[PDB]
Amino acid sequence: FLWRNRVGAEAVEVRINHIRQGEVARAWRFDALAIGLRDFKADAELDALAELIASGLSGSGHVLLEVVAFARIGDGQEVFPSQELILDKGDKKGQKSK
Amino acid sequence: LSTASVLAFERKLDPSDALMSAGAWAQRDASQEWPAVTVREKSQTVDVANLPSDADTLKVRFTLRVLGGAGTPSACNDAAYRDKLLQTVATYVNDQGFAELARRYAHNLANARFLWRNRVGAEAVEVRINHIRQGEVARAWRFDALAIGLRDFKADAELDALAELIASGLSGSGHVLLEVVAFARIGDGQEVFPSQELKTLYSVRDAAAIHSQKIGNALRTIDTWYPDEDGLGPIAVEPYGSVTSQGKAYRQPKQKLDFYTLLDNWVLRDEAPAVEQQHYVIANLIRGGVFGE
Amino acid sequence: VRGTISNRLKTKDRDPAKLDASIQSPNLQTVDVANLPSDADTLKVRFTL
Amino acid sequence: VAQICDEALQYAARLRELEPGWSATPGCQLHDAEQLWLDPLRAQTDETFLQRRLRGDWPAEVGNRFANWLNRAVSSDSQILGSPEAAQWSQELSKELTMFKEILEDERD
Amino acid sequence: MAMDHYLDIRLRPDPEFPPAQLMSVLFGKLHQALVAQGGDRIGVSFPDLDESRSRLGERLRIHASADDLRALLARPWLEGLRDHLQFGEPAVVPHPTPYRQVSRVQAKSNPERLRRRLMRRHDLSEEEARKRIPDTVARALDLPFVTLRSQSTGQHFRLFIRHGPLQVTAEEGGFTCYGLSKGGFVPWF
Amino acid sequence: VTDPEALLLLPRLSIQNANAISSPLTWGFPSPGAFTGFVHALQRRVGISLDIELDGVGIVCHRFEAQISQPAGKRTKVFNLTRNPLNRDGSTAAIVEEGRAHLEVSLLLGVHGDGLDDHPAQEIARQVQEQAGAMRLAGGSILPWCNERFPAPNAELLMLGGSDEQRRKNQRRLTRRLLPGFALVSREALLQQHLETLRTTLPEATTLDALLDLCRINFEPWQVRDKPGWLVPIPAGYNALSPLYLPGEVRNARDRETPLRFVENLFGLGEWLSPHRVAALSDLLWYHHAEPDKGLYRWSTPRFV
Repeated sequence: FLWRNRVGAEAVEVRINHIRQGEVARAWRFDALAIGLRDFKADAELDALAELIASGLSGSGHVLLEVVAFARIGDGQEVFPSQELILDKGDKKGQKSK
Repeated sequence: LSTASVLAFERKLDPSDALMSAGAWAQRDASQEWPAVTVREKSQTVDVANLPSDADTLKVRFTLRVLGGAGTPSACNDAAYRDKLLQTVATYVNDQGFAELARRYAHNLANARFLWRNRVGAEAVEVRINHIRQGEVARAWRFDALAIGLRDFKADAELDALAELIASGLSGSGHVLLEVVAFARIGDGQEVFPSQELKTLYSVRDAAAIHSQKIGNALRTIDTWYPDEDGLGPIAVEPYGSVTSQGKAYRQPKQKLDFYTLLDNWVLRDEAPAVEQQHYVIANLIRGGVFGE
Repeated sequence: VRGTISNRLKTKDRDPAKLDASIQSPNLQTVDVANLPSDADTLKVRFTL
Repeated sequence: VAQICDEALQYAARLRELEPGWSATPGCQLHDAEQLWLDPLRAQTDETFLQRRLRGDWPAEVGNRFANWLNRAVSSDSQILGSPEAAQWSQELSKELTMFKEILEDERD
Repeated sequence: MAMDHYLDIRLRPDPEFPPAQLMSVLFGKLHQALVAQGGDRIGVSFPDLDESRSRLGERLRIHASADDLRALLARPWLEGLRDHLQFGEPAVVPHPTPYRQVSRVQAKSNPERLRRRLMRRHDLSEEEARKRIPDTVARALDLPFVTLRSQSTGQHFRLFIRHGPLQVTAEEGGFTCYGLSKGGFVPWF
Repeated sequence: VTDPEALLLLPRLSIQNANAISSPLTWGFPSPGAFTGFVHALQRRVGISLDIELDGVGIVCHRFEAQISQPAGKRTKVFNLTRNPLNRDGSTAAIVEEGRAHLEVSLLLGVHGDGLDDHPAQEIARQVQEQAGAMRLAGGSILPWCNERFPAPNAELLMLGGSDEQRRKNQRRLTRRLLPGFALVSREALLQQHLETLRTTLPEATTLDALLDLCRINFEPWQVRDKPGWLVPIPAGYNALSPLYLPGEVRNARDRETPLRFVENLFGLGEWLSPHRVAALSDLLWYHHAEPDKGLYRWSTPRFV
C-alpha cells in the first residue's frame, strides 16, 4: 500500500492491531524485508490474521484493523502522497502544476 | 516500427532540500546545536543571508540516496520495447560498468557546486559525507583543500571505494544513504544566497534553503561530449542540454548525436555511440522525464 | 479519483485493442467524500420527529 | 470546421475593438493567457520588460485551447477510425491547429 | 599608457548564470584589489565592454606596471576562481602604449538622492522638488558593468563603467588607490 | 482585367444615408455596381493626374442597419421615410417611399499605375484617401473623419512584386486588419451548376434566386437542409433590351454627347464570406464590362475561387 515509499527504503516494519473496543485486542509485528512482494508464502504469525479476516469477510464476528507501516526512508526525503486533478483557476504562481 | 507513446522513469539520486545555519570551524565534532539563518524583512525590501561574528562558517544539512534499477521503466506503454530496454541497459552495465559515471558523480560530490552563489569567496571548503544504511554511521569521511576543483576532477586512494559504493548502490547490490554537508567560512557581511521563489528566497521553516531539483543540478554535471567542444567543461545532463548561463542550445538538434535522435537508433537500429556519449545517455536516463511521443 | 473502464462493454464491439486504448485516456472525476475526524470513532445523527 | 475556426477569428476581431481597458483586473487569471488573441491596450504600469505579462507574444497555448475545443467538440470513439475518414478527423483537427498557429503566429505582436 | 606589465583573465563556462553578477563581483573585487590594499602603480578597466551593446564582456584585463604588476595577480585576493578559470603570465608591455582607461563613471538623476537632500534640508512637499527636477536632465543609465551583489536594492541595476580620452601617448601621472584615470594614461587597450 | 500591381485598403469607410433598395426586388446591402461606379469616378478625379487605373472593388460590410420597422408584429417590415417639402398648392407633397440605410464598408481596389514607379507610396495613398471623402457612393454622404481616423492611414500594399512567402504574408498582413466583416463575392458558376443540377423539375431561369431566400425542406415522411452559406439574390448587371439611341433622338438625357439605352435589372446571387476562406485577395474583385452586341451591361467577379 506504500506505492513508491516502500521501494528504495532501507527497512520497513508494520504494526497491525485488532480493535475489539477502545483498546488493543491482539498485536502483530511484521517485516516486509523477510516476506516478498512477488510470492505469497505461508507464514507463522499472520495465518491467524488470515483466519481473522476470513471470519470477518463471512460476518462471523467483525474486525476493525489498524494497519500501520514504519518505513525508514531517510531524514528529510521526499514522500509521495497522491495527486489531484487540477482546475485551471491558478495563475503562474498559486499551485498550478501539481 | 515505433517506440512507446507514453514512457517515463523514476529519478534516482534523490536528494533532500538543504536547510542552512552558521557555525564554528573546528566544530564538526559536535555540530548539532546551531541556529539557522533567520530571514528578516526590512526597508523595496531585500534579503540578506547574514552570518554571526562568533560563528562565521556555514552548515548545510541535506541527504542523498539511490533507488537503483535504472533499467526498469516507470511506465512504459508497449511490450516489445521493455524486454529489449532491460537487456540493453543490463548488458550495457555488464558490457561496460558505469564506474566512470560513479567517478563523475563522486566528483560532483567532491566539489561544493551545490551552493551556487554561496560557494564563491570563502576561506576553505571541506565537503563531508557519510555511509548510512541504518541510524549508526559506517565509515566517516573528510575532504581536502587541493582536491576541491571548480571544474577539475581526480581520483584518490580513499575516494575510489566511495566511487564503487555509489556504483554498487546504483547497480542494485545494497542501497545506502549519504548525508551531505560542506564547510564555507565565507565571511561576516556576505549575502551568500540559496535558491529563491518566484525577491523571495526559499525559506524552509525558520531558516533558508535550496530546492532539491536545483541541488540535483550540481550533482549531475556530467555531459562533456556535446559535439562543439569540451574545453568549457561538462554540463548538467538533460535532453537538448542547455543552460541559462551559456544561453545557447548545446546539443543542437540537427545532428545524429542528440539524445532523442540516437536513442531510438540505439534501441531499434542499434547505433552504438562511444563510451563517453553513453555516460550522457545513462546520466539523463537516471534523471527520468516524460518521454516517448 | 480515476479508474479503469469497468463498464460491461457491449460485445457488438468488445475488442482488446480498444481495451488497451481506453487506459491512457483516464477518467477525469473529482468526487466528494465524508470521513470521520481521525481522532474519533463514532457517528452521531440527530433529528426531530 | 475551418469555417467555425473562421467564426472564432471573427469573434476575436469583434472582441478586438470593444476593449478600452485591457490589463490585469478582477477576473483575469485565465484571461492573462486568454488575452493573447484578445490583445488589450498597452499597460502603462509595465516597465521596460513589458513583453511578458502585458505584452505576451506567446500564442502557443492557443494551440492548446484549439486542442481542447477539438477534443470537446465531438467525442472521438476508440473504434470510429476503421475507414480513412476517422483518423482523418484528427488530420483535419491538425490542419485546423496549423491554421490557428499561422493565424496566432503574430497575435500579441 | 604607463604600464610595464599585465595579466590576462577570462572565466570559464558553467551552468549557473550569466556575467551580470559576475561583472558586479568583478567590480567589487577590483575595488578590493586596487582599493582594499592601496597602491597607484596599477591599471584597472573593462575595455571589453559594449556601451553600444548594453553588456559587460566575457574577458578581463586587470594588469599594472612592471614592478607593481609583477607580484600582484598571483594571490587569493581574487581567489575562488582558480579551478574553472586561469590567470595570465609575466609578459612585457608594447612599444606603443594605448593611453586610455575606464574607471567608476555614472550619474544619479532620481528624486531620492537629490530630492532626498531637497526634502531633508528644504523640507517641502513634491511641488518644488518636481518643479526643480525635470524629466530631461537624467534617466536610467547603461554603463559598462552589470548588477552588483549589494543588498541595498534587490534586483540588479546599472553598473559603473564609462570611458574617457583615448590617446596613444604616455601618461606619466601616477594614479590613485583605485587603478582609475585622473587625466593621464593607464594600461588599457 | 488583371490582378493588380498593388492593393489599396481604406479600413473604416463609414458612410451614411445610403440607398437600401437599389433594385425593385431587394432592400438590403446596395448594388456592387454602385461601388464600381464609385471607383470609376475616383479614377476620373484622381488617376488622370496621378496615372493609376482602377478595375475592381472589394466589399467587406462591417456593420449594417436599416431604417426599418415592424408593423404590429406581422411577418413583414416597413421603411422609415423623410418628409418631402411643401407642394405648390401647400397642403402636402406626393409622398414617395424609398429605403435609406447607414452601413459600414472598406474598399480594396486594383491598380495598374505608378504608385511606386515614379511617385512615392503613402503620398499617393494619403492623397487618394484624403480626396475620397468628398463624394457620394450609394446616394449617401460618407461620414467623415472622426475618432475612426486613428486607424485610417494605410499602406499601399503591393501584390505583383515580392517574395512568394511574403506575397502570402503581405496579403494576410492585409487580412489582419479586416476581421469582423464578411466579404461579398459572386457565385456565377454556382448559379450555373445549381440551376442546371436542379433542372429535374423545370428549366426556368428566373426561378433560381426566386427559390433560395427561404428555408427549402423536403421533411420527414424535423431536419433543416444543409445551407451552403447565405443564399441571397443580388442585382448582377443590366440587360439593355431596346437598341441604342442618340442625344438628339431621345431628348432629356443627362449629357447631350453620350448615347442612351433603356435598361432592365438582372439577378444573380452573392454569397457572404469571411476573408479567411478565400484563395487570394486579388480573386474577389467586382470588375466591369459592357457587351453592346448583347444587351448585357454586366459586372462580375472573375475567378472568385
